[PDB]
Amino acid sequence: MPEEEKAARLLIEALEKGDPELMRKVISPDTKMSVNGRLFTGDEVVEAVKEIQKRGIVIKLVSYEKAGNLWLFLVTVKNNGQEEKQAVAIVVRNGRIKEVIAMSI
Amino acid sequence: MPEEEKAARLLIEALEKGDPELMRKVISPDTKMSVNGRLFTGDEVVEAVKEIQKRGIVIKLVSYEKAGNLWLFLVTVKNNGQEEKQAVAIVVRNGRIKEVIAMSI
Repeated sequence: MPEEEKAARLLIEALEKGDPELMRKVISPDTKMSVNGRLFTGDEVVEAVKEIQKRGIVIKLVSYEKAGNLWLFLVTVKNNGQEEKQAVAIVVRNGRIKEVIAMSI
Repeated sequence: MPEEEKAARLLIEALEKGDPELMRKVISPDTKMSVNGRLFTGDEVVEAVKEIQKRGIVIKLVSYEKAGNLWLFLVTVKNNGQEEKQAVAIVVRNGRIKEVIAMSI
């Protein structure tokens, strides 16, 4: 399995399990994440994952695509009968994620 | 207006107007684009834009977000009463687009 696929898999697993220690394996101190325009940098990203789990938010992968270093995922996000889809784009370089955007659909 | 914003604007305008000559201003010969997993490279990307216009497909921007070099757009895509949303992710570096993914929602 190529390094880029391992990193994408771990990112998804970190979101699906709300696992900050998995998130730490794939990000770097200058990773940027935008969630509907709210910006998180570095360790803020890890803390945002911890809040997924604390809030009981359930994330599941629907589908994905890839073009070079860019990946795009469709996920469902559920919080007690509230449910939406999000598009999550990532840039993976050498097994680490530099940039993440999540947008609600 | 920063170069990254000019490039994003032109990409959207190329899609909204189905204008291959605008697309040529923002891509490079090794630009990769995936449309639901169908891969286009370089001039194939330009030809794909020409087909938008030939087919009478109407694309409109709904919203967008940005994180560093990564942009994510939500667009509507309409073909005679058939309508869907697509998420379109791009990586912009120095005013040119390297990678594009479009996924139907």
